[PDB]
Amino acid sequence: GSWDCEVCLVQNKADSTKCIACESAK
Amino acid sequence: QVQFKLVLVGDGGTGKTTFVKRHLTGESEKKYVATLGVEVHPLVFHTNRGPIKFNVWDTAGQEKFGGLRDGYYIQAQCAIIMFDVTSRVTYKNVPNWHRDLVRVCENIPIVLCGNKVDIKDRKVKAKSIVFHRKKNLQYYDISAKSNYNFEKPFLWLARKLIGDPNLEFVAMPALAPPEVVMDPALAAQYEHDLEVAQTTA
Ligand SMILES: Nc1nc2c(ncn2[C@@H]2O[C@H](COP(=O)(O)OP(=O)(O)O)[C@@H](O)[C@H]2O)c(=O)[nH]1
Ligand SMILES: [Mg+2]
Ligand SMILES: [Zn+2]
Repeated sequence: GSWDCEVCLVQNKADSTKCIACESAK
Repeated sequence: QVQFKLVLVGDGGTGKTTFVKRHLTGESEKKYVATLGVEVHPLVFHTNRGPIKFNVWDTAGQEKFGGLRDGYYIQAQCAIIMFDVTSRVTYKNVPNWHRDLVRVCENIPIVLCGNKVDIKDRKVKAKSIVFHRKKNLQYYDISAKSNYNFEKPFLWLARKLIGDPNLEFVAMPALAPPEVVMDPALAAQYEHDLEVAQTTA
């Protein structure tokens, strides 16, 4: 499912492979 | 866990970093985001309905050279726009910050903060602070260096986001001790001046 970025803490979709904000990988 | 991305914007030198760093755990547990050159401070506040965490995005000074990148703003759920009550140009630029913000974020709750009110020779006074009224925003005087009104913007935002007008903070977060004294009389006067200004015009 959705995943919280461990770099910037933004909530991302399941589809998202990288953070919509900071580009960090899942 | 309830958490919200909060973007903190305003002209360089207005006291954004000084403001966010008052929150001691927020500073000890901050996370650097190398790609955007941002530090995210997780600021927990304890409310009558449990903890709320504001993940505050503070720049690394890039605002001095132009607008912030889309990635800075993205997924923001709330914001504080800061200006310096000693620098009129910082207030003149508030509408610009608001524009750049709403361009990316739309709907979100926003508090306007006039910082550095501990400084006697104040230039931007209550009667001149109008932008919030024009745009349905909440305004607070603050002084990052003295912790004056530190919790106010967060509490207003929490009430708005949670949809509970009776939300309270059970206690203040642990803050760095005041580096300057905010004269209680001065604070009283400024609070009155804002009241008078609010009922005016
Ligand atoms: N007197 C006073 N000075 C402040 C306050 N907040 C910040 N400053 C000073 O303003 C300057 C810029 O602060 P800074 O946090 O770096 O502002 P930023 O560029 O917006 O992040 C520094 O010299 C701070 O010490 C305040 O509440 N009162
Ligand atoms: Mg800064
Ligand atoms: Zn991220």
